[PDB]
Amino acid sequence: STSTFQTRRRRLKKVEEEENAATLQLGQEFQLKQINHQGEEEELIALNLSEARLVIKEALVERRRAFKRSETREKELESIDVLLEQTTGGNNKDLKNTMQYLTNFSRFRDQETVGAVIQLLKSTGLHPFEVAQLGSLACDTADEAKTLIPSLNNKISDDELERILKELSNLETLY
Amino acid sequence: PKDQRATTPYMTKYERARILGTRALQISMNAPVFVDLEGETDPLRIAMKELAEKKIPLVIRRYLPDGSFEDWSVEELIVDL
Amino acid sequence: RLVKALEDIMVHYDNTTRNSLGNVIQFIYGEDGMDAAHIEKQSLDTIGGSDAAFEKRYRVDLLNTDHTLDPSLLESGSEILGDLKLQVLLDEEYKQLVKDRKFLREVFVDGEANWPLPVNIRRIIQNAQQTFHIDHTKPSDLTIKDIVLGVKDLQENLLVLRGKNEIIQNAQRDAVTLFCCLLRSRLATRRVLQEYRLTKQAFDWVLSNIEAQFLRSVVHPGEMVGVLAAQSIGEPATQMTLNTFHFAGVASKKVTSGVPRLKEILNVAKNMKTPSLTVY
Amino acid sequence: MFFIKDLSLNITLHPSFFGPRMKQYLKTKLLEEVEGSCTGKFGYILCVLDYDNIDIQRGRILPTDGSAEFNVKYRAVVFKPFKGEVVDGTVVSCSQHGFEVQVGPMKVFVTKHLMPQDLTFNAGSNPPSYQSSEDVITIKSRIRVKIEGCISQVSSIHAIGSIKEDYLGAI
Amino acid sequence: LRFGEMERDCMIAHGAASFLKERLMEASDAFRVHICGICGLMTVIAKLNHNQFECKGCDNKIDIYQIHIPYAAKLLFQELMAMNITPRLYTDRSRDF
Amino acid sequence: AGRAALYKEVYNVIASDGSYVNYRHMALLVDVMTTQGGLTSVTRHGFNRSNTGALMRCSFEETVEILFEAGASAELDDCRGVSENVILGQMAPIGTGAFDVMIDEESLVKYMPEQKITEI
Amino acid sequence: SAPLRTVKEVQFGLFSPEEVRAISVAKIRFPETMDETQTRAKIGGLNDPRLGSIDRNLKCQTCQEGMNECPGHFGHIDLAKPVFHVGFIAKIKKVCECVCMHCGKLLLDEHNELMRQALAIKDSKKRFAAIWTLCKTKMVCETDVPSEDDPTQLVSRGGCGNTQPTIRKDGLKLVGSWKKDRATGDADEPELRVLSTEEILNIFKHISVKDFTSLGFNEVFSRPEWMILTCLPVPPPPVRPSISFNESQRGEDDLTFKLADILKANISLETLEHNGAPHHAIEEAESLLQFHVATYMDNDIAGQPQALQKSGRPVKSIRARLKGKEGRIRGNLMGKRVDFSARTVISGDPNLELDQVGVPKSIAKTLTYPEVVTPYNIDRLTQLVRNGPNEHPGAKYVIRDSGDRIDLRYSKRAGDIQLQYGWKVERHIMDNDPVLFNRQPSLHKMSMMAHRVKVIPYSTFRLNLSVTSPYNADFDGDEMNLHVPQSEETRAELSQLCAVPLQIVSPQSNKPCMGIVQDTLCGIRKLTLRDTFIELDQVLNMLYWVPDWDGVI
DNA sequence: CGCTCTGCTCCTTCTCCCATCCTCTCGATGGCTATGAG
DNA sequence: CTCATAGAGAAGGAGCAGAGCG
RNA sequence: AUCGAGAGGA
Ligand SMILES: [Mg+2]
Ligand SMILES: [Zn+2]
Ligand SMILES: [Zn+2]
Ligand SMILES: [Zn+2]
Repeated sequence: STSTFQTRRRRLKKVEEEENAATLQLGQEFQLKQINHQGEEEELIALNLSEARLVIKEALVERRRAFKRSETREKELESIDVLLEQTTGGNNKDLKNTMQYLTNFSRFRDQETVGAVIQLLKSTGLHPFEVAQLGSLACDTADEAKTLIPSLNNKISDDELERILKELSNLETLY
Repeated sequence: PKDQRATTPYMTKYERARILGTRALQISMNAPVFVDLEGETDPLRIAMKELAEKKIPLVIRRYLPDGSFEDWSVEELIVDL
Repeated sequence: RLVKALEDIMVHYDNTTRNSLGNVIQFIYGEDGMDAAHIEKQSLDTIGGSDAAFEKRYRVDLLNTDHTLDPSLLESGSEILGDLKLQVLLDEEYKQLVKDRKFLREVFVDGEANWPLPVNIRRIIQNAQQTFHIDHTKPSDLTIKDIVLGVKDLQENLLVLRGKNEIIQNAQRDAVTLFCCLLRSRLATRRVLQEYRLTKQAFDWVLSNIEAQFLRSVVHPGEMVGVLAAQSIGEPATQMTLNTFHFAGVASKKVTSGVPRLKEILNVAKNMKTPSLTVY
Repeated sequence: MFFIKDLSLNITLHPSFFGPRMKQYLKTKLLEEVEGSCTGKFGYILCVLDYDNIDIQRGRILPTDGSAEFNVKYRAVVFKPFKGEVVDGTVVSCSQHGFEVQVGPMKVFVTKHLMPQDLTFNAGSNPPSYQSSEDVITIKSRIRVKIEGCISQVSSIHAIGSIKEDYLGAI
Repeated sequence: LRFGEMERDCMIAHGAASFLKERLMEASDAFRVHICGICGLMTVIAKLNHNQFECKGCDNKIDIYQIHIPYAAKLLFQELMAMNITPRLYTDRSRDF
Repeated sequence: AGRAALYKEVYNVIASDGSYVNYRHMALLVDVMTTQGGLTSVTRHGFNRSNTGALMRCSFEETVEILFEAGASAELDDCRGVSENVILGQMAPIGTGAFDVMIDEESLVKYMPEQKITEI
Repeated sequence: SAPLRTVKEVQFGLFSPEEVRAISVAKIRFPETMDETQTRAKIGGLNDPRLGSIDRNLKCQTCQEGMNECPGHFGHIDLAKPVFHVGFIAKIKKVCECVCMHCGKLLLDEHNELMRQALAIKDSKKRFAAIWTLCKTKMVCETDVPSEDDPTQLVSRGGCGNTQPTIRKDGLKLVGSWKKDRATGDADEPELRVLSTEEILNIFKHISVKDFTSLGFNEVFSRPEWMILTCLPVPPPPVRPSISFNESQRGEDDLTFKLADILKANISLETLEHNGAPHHAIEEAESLLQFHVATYMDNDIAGQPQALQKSGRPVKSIRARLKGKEGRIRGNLMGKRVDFSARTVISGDPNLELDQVGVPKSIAKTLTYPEVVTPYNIDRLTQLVRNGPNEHPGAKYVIRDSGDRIDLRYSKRAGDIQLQYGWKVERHIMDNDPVLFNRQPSLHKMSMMAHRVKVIPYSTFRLNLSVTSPYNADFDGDEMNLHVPQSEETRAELSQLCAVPLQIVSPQSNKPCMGIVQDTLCGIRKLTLRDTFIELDQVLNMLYWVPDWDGVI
């Protein structure tokens, strides 16, 4: 395994990085602005809970389609188990747990709804991390969001937080 | 570098040796061939056959003064150097 | 010590010679890129040669009877004669050849005609005569353009380098200048017709063989010149016994030589115990 | 929470390789190493992105033997939590010691000292829940855990977090 | 039969590093080592069937490399240890060129 | 002018009564000694006293005397030395080691004809 | 499972006592050795405290591994007192030419463009050489130093505000001579005293990184305090051989012995300082330790102070053990013994080809080659098995795929073997094998050749007579140098490397490496005479004789 | 006008390496001084 | 109280011969 | 095993 790309500057052990705090204190590995192995600036793709499902669903279908080259939450869970039989054999149980998990906590189950969610958050210039926190975080009020996310507390107005939040609430009803 | 490969279009005896040895090794390792084992048991003669025919599963990395490199396939190269 | 001293010397893919620092010691292999294995010492026919002899051997005229060639010797000789623009065609290379002579008297002012060269036409023409079993009583089918324009092309076709830099191309041009001089000299048109009676079939055949060898005479890269050079000098250096005397000489005084001289040279010992000068 | 990145895997060709199923195999091999892998550098390998279109580069010959080198590029998404990060997780298990919580592909420690002090274990309340206050928490219930850190193991990672806060707690 | 420098010089003139090396190590040397890459020194606790070869002072059980080196070369490293002169044998060429 | 003249004498006197042996190569070796715009002395205070790989310099003459400076300045082995790599049991970038044979993915596709067995 | 890699960048420098202790396998504190004095063991804090293994003692940092692929481990003796490393004493001595005490920097500064030009030298190795050249004039640590621009403004920086001391050679250390010697009656002649190591360390303490790096060095990998020895390495028994002469006797690395002596000497010093003693007693014990260590490390100490080991043997210091000439650098590092080789007397033979060597069957009997099993040679290989190690066209070993070099000398498998593809059939040497032959010494490629085998009775190498030309040889008992290739790839390369056609002409002068035999030549001259004619019957036999004859008279 | 600081140039001094590979036997260490039992 | 026993180089160095500010 | 000296070979 690699996951390197960024060339080193000090091979000798120095300080061992900075503390991995949720306050945007992400490491070089989790650098918000970085370049992938295509030579393309791949900014940290801080994937959200519900859109992760969209990615996973697509991936489950992908693997299945690649192989072919060679609704209620419960109904979705039933479908997941079918896809697990189609794509794995008890391997990567991490994924098995994750998709059932994300389904259980889904708030934006459909792509169209998610697209709107993404649009609202990125339009305000939130860090990928901050976007991920809000895209995944269910929330009743800006006071909850600010308390749970201090970087909003010290940067974003409540008017905008509530505006988007209640629009997101509507988008949650629009799963 | 694609058509930017500025080295000659000919393959050297050094490159040849590496190739021959490589294929001979592969023959001794039960590797598939481009030319069938027509009676002859000697890998060097066997390799010589497909070597002469330039039917070799191989590309050579040549290098630039800046440390970069050039892609020269066996078929691409002219076996005469 | 010398082995170690000369250890770090090698040829890159780009045929430059450099050390391990990448420092380009020499931008081109032996100033030619041609393999010594395929180089032989032979005489060039334009180092000496009187003014008249030069003209007589190389000049050809379609209007001046003095250098007019036999009109039957060449199948179309009688047709060509009189046509001034073709006399010019010939003169292009002729004047260049006499210019070449002007250069050569300076290039090798010591009068040495016999030099190590990659190309030996005399051997080639031996091959050609035998290859086609040439009947020297019959008229030749070469045209004046096959000879003149064909050799211009031949000169252009001596592609030893692989690149696109005008400058290195110039270097290439200089490298085979002696050869294009040679082609103009040793193989001047009247030599071709009178001296060789070359047929077109033979001519054409030869041209293909010229390049074949030209290619075959080229140096490989990735070479450790250091050890190769060290052996080429060191092995015979040990065979070169004796130092300052007992191998005849000119000066009555003994002359620092052999390894005494070698050593003071090797170690930059500027202490000339036999500090001579030759003033002309 | 999950992080997508174009990664690479150095797969080495050996003399056992002779037939006609290159990337087909390599895709299998890649997944065998990569899927489910867990190291603090990235957390948990949730999923490899783009099964097809695999950039195996080449079989650079390794002249020391009959081997050759293929550095293989692919995308993949990983799970990684940070200190003080708020997470809507769900309970895996429960004992008098505390709870085991599932988040994505990772297990999280939510002990009795990370939970509210007015909440104690009550074996009489099944599933073996904590039941001495309004925060009754069962194995079958869900839980919002703020991950305070990552107690990385060698083969896996056990994060640690808490729910003792106004906007944290059972779900 | 002792190998001489001139025999080396011949291999050099030949470019026959191949033969040179099979005699150099395949028929007269080589040693399998575990070097702890992170510091470039063989700071490797030998946890063979555990795969837990901790690098003391680094707390590193991962950045360790397997290298087939001349036994004499092994000794060279160890000599440098005895000599108090550092040689951090890293496998990563950070020097772009 | 002196470089050329030196060589002039080298040929005339050092070679002198011997045989022809690539005068240009002889000349090259002279050029080598003076590529820096100076003149290298074949000794510990000349050839050795360079800015090159210490290991190579050690194999020439001195030992720890060199190493002491390498330790002081904290030098680094860039692994590009020809003989140094050999010393390390590695293959040098000369002759057989001067190039890297490979089988590119591209060509492997080329090696997927009816003779699919040429795929690896 | 460590990944297979290749070293690309080796960072050099001096080890950090700090890290040394941190990575130490054992502290090592026992002034004694093996068996703890007759107890059938080793030593608590020496030899076995997680250190390398010995004969039948698996230990190896209690990681066993026997003593095959089993590297050992080093302990590290912390030193009570700091010791100056000799190779760096000289360097420090030179550094002190510009050292300015208490300022963390030097006597010279940026306030003089000429100084700035010295500072502008890219190569620090030359930079400070220039600095030494310049700073030696007026070595005075002025507290305030006049700025280049309007010198009436002085820049504070001379932390010790005084003249700087000079250095004199004095045995293990150097004597500080604090400049002074002023106009008032040679006032305070350079305060003389041997320099304190601690004083020097105080310098190091105040040395700034900025200026340390302006002097090159390396603030990470070469720090000034690492020039002082305050902790020494303790090699495992394999590195510092335990040895055993005659029958199970001792004879171990005398540096273990001398080191123990050094430690014991240190212990007496410990007592002199701990219980108390005259400062001269303390002084001398320490002086002796600097001495013992200096000679321990490198016994090339100023001629006179170079003690001979207890049996009258010039103490073989660390360096002595590690010297060149022969030593290590040439001893093995520039020449190792070859397992597949031979030294066999040559002879001539006019009947053989240039690359066809009459190889003694006695050699063929002693030598083998690792071929491998293929479906198109199995039967022949089983014949080799049937031939066993007895026939000259037989075989001695077969490495079974599992890694088992089967010994056919004892095995009854001469009539029973399941050869699978790839088993390494270590057959006897056969005809045409491209084996290397050479005649040393030589300064050219000609001398090393690869040739085809022709096995012969009687022995000695039967060689084509003309071979003496490229080898500049004769047949005077020359034990030909042989090397037998084990790589098939190499065997192929040899046909592409040392074939006579590929060697016979040397581009050096582009000349052929041999000519006609002098007997033959003169004969040919006779043969080429006008009176030379030949009888049909003579011709007939000649026609047969000549292998190139086309059947036409 | 004389004396300090500086400049280079001379002798004096220390220190260095000295061919390549290969084959044998004769030799291993030596004269001196303090603690405990029957 | 009595024996027993373990030549050639570079490098450095000291002296000898000048310019400039107090 | 191990180094030291000597004799000899080319
Ligand atoms: Mg002889
Ligand atoms: Zn390490
Ligand atoms: Zn071990
Ligand atoms: Zn100071």
